[PDB]
Amino acid sequence: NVAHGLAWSYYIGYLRLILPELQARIRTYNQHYRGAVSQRLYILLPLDCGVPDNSMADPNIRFLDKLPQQTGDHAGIKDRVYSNSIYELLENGQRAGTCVLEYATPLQTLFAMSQYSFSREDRLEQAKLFCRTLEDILADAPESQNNCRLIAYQEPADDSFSLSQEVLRHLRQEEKE
Amino acid sequence: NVAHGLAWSYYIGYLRLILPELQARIRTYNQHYRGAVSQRLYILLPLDCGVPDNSMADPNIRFLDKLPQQTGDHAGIKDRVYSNSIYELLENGQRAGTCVLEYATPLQTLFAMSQYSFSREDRLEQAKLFCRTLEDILADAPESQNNCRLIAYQEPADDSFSLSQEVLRHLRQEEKE
Ligand SMILES: COc1cc2[se]c(C(=O)CCC(=O)O)cc2cc1OCCCOc1cc2cc(C(=O)CCC(=O)O)[se]c2cc1OC
Repeated sequence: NVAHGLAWSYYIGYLRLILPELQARIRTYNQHYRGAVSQRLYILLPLDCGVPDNSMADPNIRFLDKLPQQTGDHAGIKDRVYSNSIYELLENGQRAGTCVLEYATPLQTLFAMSQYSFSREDRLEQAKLFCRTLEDILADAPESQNNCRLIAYQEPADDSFSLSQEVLRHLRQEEKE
Repeated sequence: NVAHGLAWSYYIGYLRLILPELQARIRTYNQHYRGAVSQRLYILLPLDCGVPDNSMADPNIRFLDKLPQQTGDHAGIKDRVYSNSIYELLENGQRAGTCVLEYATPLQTLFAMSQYSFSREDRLEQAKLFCRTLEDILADAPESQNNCRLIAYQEPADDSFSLSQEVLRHLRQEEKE
């Protein structure tokens, strides 16, 4: 599968290097800036493989601040910085949650291969495989340990579903556990 | 192929976003720091799929400075910084060249899938496919325009081949053209 290898390498290429030190960067911010970060990387997995080159497309999901940068030497890039963004989530207009939110960038490729002049059905199937594979990796992975959540979703249409309520729901079971 | 999709997404995920503005960042450095950058991203493609989590493994390939950082909003990461490193290349002990050098990170996954308890033969075949595919993309790509070189190589052994001479050779045809 293309999606099988896109999921492995997203783990070996990004997650296995940022998740180990993610929660420590979160504590650093939460000390110097109940409206706090959920100590976990919430990966938006748009099943439509629609990832933006710009999360504000769904209101109530608003950017707040950037997480302290992690610099690590990688593949010849000295102090390769790993940047991550913290977003506020709003319910009824008020801040009901703050978390580190970002799209799975590999799903973007499944899109370009299906955006037409693969099939839109193959995209759904392989996006699902990517989610199912990456979730199985992150289950057996030793670096993924109460630090990552895979938010798979599919807005049937723009005038439709509230990701804010979808991600906030995950934020509540966090606090409940 | 896994390597077919690893090459596409390395393009759609990194190259197509950094190569457009790469040469401009190079001019900025070359103005404020004949021993200058070759205006192109030289991607080391270790056919052994051996990419380091640390290029100084081969002497005469030495780090000099970091390229001015490119900040761009990507997949929810605000000001996602794209960092790239400039390396000096030495011949007979003197600086014969300076260039932006970095390993292809996707080859690292082909390694973990072949590092054993895939096959080491499948790794060579798929590393080759990754190189051949990524070179065909970067040929038809509009963002890859006298800005990228794919340095495929295979050191038969440690006590062996000088990448310095291999990359410098590419640096000379640059100056010769
Ligand atoms: C190596 O395999 C991955 C490696 C990585 Se790194 C990374 C992020 O940082 C998240 C934000 C972003 O993607 O920009 C995602 C990711 C996803 C991966 O998927 C497997 C398919 C390979 O194709 C991709 C290659 C790259 C390489 C990038 C770099 O920077 C060079 C240095 C380095 O790899 O560290 Se980015 C990228 C996105 C690719 O396909 C989406």
